[PDB]
Amino acid sequence: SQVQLQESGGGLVQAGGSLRLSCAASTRTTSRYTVGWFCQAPGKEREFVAAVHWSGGSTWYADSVKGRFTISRDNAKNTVYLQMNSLKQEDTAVYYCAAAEPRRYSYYMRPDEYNYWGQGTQVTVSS
Amino acid sequence: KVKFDQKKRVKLAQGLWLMNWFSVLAGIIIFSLGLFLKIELRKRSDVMNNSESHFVPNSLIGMGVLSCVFNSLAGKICYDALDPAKYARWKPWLKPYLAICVLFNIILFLVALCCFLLRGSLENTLGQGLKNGMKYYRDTDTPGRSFMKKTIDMLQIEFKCCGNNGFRDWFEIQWISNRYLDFSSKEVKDRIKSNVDGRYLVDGVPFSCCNPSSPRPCIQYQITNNSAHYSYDHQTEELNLWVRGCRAALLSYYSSLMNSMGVVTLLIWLFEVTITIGLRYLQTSLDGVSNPEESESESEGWLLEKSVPETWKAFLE
Amino acid sequence: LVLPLQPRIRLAQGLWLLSWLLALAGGVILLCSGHLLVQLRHLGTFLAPSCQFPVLPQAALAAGAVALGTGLVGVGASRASLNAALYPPWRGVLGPLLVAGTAGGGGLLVVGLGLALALPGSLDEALEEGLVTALAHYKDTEVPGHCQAKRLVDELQLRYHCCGRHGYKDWFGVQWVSSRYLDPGDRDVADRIQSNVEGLYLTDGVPFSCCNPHSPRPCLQNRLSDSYAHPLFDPRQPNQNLWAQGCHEVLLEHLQDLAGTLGSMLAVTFLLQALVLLGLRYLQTALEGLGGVIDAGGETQGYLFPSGLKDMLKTA
Repeated sequence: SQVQLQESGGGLVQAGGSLRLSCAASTRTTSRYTVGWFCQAPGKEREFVAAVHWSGGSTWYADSVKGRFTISRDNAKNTVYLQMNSLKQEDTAVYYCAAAEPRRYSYYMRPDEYNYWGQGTQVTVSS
Repeated sequence: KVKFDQKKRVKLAQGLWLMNWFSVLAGIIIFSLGLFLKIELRKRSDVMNNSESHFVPNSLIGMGVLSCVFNSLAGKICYDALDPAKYARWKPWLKPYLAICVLFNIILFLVALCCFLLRGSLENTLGQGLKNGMKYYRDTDTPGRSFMKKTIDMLQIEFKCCGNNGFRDWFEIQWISNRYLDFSSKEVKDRIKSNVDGRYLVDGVPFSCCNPSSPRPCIQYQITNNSAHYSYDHQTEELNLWVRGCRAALLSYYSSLMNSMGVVTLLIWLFEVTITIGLRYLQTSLDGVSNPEESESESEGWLLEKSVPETWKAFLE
Repeated sequence: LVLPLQPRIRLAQGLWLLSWLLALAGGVILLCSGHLLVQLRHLGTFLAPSCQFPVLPQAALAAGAVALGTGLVGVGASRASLNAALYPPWRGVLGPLLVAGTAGGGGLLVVGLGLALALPGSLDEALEEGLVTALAHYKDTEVPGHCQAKRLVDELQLRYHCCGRHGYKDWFGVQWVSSRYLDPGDRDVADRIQSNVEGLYLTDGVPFSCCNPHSPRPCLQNRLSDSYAHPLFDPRQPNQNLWAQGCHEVLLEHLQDLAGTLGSMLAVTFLLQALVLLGLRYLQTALEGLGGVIDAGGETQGYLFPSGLKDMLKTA
């Protein structure tokens, strides 16, 4: 049936802290799914944050957050993990994990492409 | 007429053997080409009607086989003629051999001419088959018909054609299955009401009709509606879709193929007639020589020592 | 090695037939090299400029030509065996000719094998770069120097049943319609241009060539991201509309298959040539003692080298 994506880990944090976010799927084919994350806050539109693809050795993030974030995949648990490091107040937003069928030549992704979208989780950073 | 000696006769025999081997090669190559034409025609059998225009290929195959066998026989005849003792047993078959070679040449000329003349018949059957395929295009799910859509699309893609005569036929004939069309749609219902006998007719073409060379992305809907796009006019612009009908494209392709085959067959006919002339001259020399064993003695060879009017009366008797 | 006359004749016949097989191998490898070259004729644009894969067909043509020449020389050796008196005139030249043939064939075939075993590795990144370049040049169908980009890309897609490098989706992220044909009066187009950075026009659509004939439904080429945009399409993998596999993938697999077949052909041809040359050299050294007379039954010794190995080292 239709796949469902569930996100968890969202919670209040202090400025400069780190956090863990986990997005989980339901199918057994996750190894081939290409996954990405988006963050949107009031007054701003959906924006790309991090991506992972079939190979697993490819990871791409927005220049504004290059290096500061980390994204990884666990096929055994069919989970996508994102570690927030050196957070800032402006990062406060609602995050959405998205999964899509193999699109394996635009290593960069945009919302126009992804198909399965989770509900998302709200994360707030306080000074 | 012409004179002959032992050296001229033996050189002529050697040349006959060599040209006979060349003719065997020609026969095998024409056999291969005829088989290639047969398979090529069979490939597009589905898009056209089940069976149509399968006479020229079979004639070509039979002609090639006959050419090879006759060339081998004539080579053996030349080998025997090299030795008068061996040829002695061939004395009472020379006239029948000449006759059958003549008939072979006439039938070769006939098939050569047919290779050019017969092209006309294929046109109507090909057009009818294409129309039937277009009709069956929409109903893919029907058993024994799903292959039709794929065949038509592949044919269009690989031949740069579009329908029977362009895109007007595509406009006329529905090509979208009912199930994949929303009947509750207001515009779809209006179109079905406007068109008689129901069915959905919208001026457009399948993607295959599109031309890669078009600078714009190919337009497949509202093509007639000039205002439906930007800086476009169906009357003026042509590169958007291929304009040559698929009937014409297939006809031209097969016509070029058959013309090439006819040229090859004509060359083979020249070779065969030369071989026949050589055989006739050899037989005339062997008749003129007092005895075959007197190869050293001079002889005379001709084409026909009887005047045309005399032959006219002789044939009548 | 003492070679009696009857084994000498049998070895001459074996060398004749082996040379026939070598000539056939040369012919088939030449045909395969020509096939690869003609295939690359309309594929170079999709190869990265830094790539050197097209040099492999060029080398293979020379290797096949040399192999065919060696096969013809073996046929000549068989003819000389048939006519002993025909060998003497072909005695002095035979030695240097065989040496040069061995050197050239070995060098050419080894170079071809090395290229077939090395170049294909780079094909991955070569196609990776080339297809991206072609797609980026897809939009500019009017600018001179790239007009062939659109036609070549569409022909590639249609011929090899593929869409983009890998997949089709983020094709939406590359503009594929020349701005010259955009209507400035469209509010949606203006809004998209303003929203997207760099002014590129990104649309949820694909070019016609991306469609699949197998599709039961007419091909869909717009609003592919929305589930309700059409009566039956959905994000669930549809067999219909566009292809599944990607160009880069299909092209890489096909080119690697061709390279592997050509490498196997090169290896078999190299083994056959080595055997043929070994046999021809043994035949030459054996008949050297006989003086070119086959009927002679002196039992000449056939040795690969003219003299001892240490003699060759000292002569250096």
